[PDB]
Amino acid sequence: DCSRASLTRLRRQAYARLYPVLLVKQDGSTIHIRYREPRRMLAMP
Amino acid sequence: DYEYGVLNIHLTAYDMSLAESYAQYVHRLCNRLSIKVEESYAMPTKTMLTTHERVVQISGLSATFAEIFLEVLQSNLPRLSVREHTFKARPELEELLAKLN
Amino acid sequence: ERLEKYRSFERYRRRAEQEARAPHWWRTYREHFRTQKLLERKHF
Amino acid sequence: VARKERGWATVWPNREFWHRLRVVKTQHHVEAFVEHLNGQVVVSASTREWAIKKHLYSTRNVVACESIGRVLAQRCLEAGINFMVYQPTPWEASSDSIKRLQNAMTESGVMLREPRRIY
Amino acid sequence: WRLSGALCLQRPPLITKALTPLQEEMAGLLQQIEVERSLYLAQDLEDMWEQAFLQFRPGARETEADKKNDRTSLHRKLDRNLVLLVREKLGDQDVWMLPQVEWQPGETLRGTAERILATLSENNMEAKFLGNAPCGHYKFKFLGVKVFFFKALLLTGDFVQAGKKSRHVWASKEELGDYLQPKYLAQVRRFLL
Amino acid sequence: EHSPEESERRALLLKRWALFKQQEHEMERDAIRSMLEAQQEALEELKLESAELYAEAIKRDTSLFPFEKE
RNA sequence: GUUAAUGUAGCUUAAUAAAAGCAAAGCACUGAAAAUGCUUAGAUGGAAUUGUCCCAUAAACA
Repeated sequence: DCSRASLTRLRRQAYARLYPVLLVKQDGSTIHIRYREPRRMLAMP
Repeated sequence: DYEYGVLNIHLTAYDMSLAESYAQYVHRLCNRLSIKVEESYAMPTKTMLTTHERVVQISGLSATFAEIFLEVLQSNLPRLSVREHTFKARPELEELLAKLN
Repeated sequence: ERLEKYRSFERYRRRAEQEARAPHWWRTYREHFRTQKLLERKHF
Repeated sequence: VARKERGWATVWPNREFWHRLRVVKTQHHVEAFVEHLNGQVVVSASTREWAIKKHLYSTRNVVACESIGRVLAQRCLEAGINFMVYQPTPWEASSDSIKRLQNAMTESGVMLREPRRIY
Repeated sequence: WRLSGALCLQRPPLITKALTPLQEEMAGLLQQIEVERSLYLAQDLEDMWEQAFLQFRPGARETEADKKNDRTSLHRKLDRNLVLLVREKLGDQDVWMLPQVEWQPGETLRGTAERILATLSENNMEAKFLGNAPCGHYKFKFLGVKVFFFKALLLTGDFVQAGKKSRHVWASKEELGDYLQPKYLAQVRRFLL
Repeated sequence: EHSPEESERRALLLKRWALFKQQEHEMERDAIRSMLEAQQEALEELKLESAELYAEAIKRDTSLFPFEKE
């Protein structure tokens, strides 16, 4: 089950707010990540 | 009849938490499966953005156990890697002295 | 090696307490010194 | 003037007690037993008993530990045993449920420290 | 005694299935606490980035709806794994079977499994064999034939000649079971997931 | 500071997640048992047919690893 | 129908004087794991008596 480990909470000792963005891959696949800045999407070249 | 060597697993992911969260998760599965884990090391950030990589040590494996284990690892993944591997304390040496004396 | 090792003191304490009650050949300190009702319970 | 075991210096728990109140937390049930030096349980309170569990929502709970403490105290008070020695382990002492159960004994009048033997 | 070897081809799902509502609420909970433990026109740039995601074609989570009846096509399923299943026609009995090719004692089981792909798959896509132990042996007699059911996972999916005249169907678990009518074949699903 | 109702709502969804996860653990544990039993059953099947083949098969492949799969 | 299986909850030859113990899960925690605290889940589909029938189920024969 891929979602078994995907869903987790940040247990790090303090951190800056991370905003959700998608790293769009060249094959059309997408992956959710938490990024420091309030961006929306990222593109892999 | 030959037995597998100790194979380290390098888990590199975009998010430090996700890499570690998978690294701890596999250890839990490893412990349930009776897989010995010597250490869970973390590598430095790949400064250029950065990436986070964690080593999960695995020791002991069998032909049938290998087949099922890696299949489970593939499904469990939400970048996998499998590779063969490459200060003692006072009580440890004291026993060591007697053997060689 | 194969046998598990106690990770908590309590489980060993239960094992230790159980052994004390159990008889041993060597001298030890101790030697010297209906159905329908059950269904009703499930409903409750 | 009754005797107490004054030895077992190297072994814990200490045997210096006329009565010892041992509370055992199982996977699903928590039970409290008062036993004499011989080890016979004079008075026993267990959540597994039908009457308590019918009136008790969840066999294992902090309040369940509180409830059994009060129930055991009443059994102890009616029995006539008012003083016992309880020696929880450091983590067991830290447990809130044991603290809550101990609080029930204090408010119920049960004392967890027995007096020293008089010569 | 006739010698026959079967290869149980396996393909991993490309994309994960959607999260259940109980998973979604937990995702909200971890996000909500994530903000709690966090330490502190951009919208126009954000709008430019979000639309850039839309213009680029994304990989569909499930291609079954689009493919529907494209069983011969390699990527029958994206949510779940695929098992290659190829009709084997014989005079004594003609039944839908798993990819099968003869096996010789001199050739090791893995080598036999490789020949099955080299003799039937005949396509760029590559599979890897983990354990030399077989995953199943099932014998059907009429003449007695024993079939060795090896297993294979797909490294790559560069299928060649998607529309082979040969009746090759990729079925995850359910469509596979229906085809495997004989109980010997039906039991082949014991190790299949 | 979160209100008691807010904690109640978060606690409520926590119960649902815990209940499902335990169900998954039983299902996942049973799945491994079925996977292992089938694989172990497959081991015994060819042993009856021909044990000699296994002597070579049971030996591990040194060249199998390092092997990385996503 | 013949052979053969399978029938307290992952495990137990726990139990017929009272349906138990253990394993297992999650959360808090922070190196990891474990521990600790807070919590979660379940069965006799079953009659024998010790410390085989039985019907059901599902297989080779059929």
